[PDB]
Amino acid sequence: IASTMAKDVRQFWSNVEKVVQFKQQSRLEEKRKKALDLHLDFIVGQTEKYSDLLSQSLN
Amino acid sequence: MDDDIAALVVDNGSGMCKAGFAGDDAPRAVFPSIVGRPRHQGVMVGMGQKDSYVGDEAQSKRGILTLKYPIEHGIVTNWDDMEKIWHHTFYNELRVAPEEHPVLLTEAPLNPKANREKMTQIMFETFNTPAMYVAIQAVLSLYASGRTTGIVMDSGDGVTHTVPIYEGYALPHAILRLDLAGRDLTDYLMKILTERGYSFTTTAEREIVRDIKEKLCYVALDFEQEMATAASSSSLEKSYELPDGQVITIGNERFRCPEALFQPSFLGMESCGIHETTFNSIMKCDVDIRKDLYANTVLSGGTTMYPGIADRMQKEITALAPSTMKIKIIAPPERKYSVWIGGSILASLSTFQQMWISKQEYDESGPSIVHRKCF
Repeated sequence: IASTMAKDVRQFWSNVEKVVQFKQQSRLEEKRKKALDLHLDFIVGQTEKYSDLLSQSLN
Repeated sequence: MDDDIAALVVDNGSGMCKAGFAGDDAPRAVFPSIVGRPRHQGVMVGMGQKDSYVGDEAQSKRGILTLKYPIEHGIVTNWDDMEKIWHHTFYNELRVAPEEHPVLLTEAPLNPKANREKMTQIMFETFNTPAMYVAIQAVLSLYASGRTTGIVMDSGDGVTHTVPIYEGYALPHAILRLDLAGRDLTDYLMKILTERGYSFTTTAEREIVRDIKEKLCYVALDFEQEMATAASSSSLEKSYELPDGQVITIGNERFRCPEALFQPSFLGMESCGIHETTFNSIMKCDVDIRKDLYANTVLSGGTTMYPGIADRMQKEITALAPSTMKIKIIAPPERKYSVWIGGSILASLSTFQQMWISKQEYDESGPSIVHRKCF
């Protein structure tokens, strides 16, 4: 009896931990989004800054 | 049973009864665990005379009603008045028919079998519930704190228990009981405030002192240092406005009152403090699970809502227990309702629906069915 009452409450809190895992996943995806945008903007600006200089070399 | 029927959950506290439906995050109703009867006849002509009154309705009429508790020290003592508390729960507070909803009940640990049988009989013969169940208040507190292993210090109004639990198994060989909680603390506060010159003796004054206890008292981390500070500085004193407009200043009594939990000698009781009660309860368990109990020591019930009590308990159990044990108190903000919230969680689980006593099983077996279902 106590084991059933333990396993169903454990299933309940496992669902709770799954929800907390989803919240943490949401924050980690936000982190991924901002990090990706930052260094994508950086490398595009860098390779496009390296191409304008190369164009400066081309006469 | 239709899967859309939400079960009723009722917490049988000695001070306050609590009630709601399975799946709610908190009880929908809370009311004093009292039934009242007129002090004299002929007082209430024109106000709807009754043979008895319950809950807030009786509480406000304390001046004309003799008030009695059917729940005392965690144990039921009057079954007609218990039926009236349950009547008030179903029809007046929750406003639903109990024969249409399963009912889950809470109880003190080590509750005598006769009481369980009487609860079962009342539920299935008086209120004709389709199903019902009973569970230990401390165990439901552990469930509400998200745990299956740990020791719960469950302190309501008239009693305290320390209940060690291993993977949902409550452990009677290690449970300990302490007949001391907010009721006794309120009496002690009346005593020390009367010694302070604010004499409080009447049944109404006792509730004013309970309000002082709820608002201004706290558990100090160091009793001696706190006493020294109070005696050397008045920064610990607080003003309280009595219902008549008189303002009274409450001093060291703020923490001398709850200190009786840790040092029952102030009450004349030759008993363990709550810290010792928990520590000795853990030390009556098997050595292998003591570490988990130390790491999951939970405080629950209305008497545990003080400031600082968690820190004091942590300090005491760190000083008492071996240095190897990773001690940790857990004291949730809603811990006054965790007793009931555990029942909500328990009764709303789909796999729990096999655990009920059914009306059929009661008819087949009689009240003793409770010894085969409810723990």
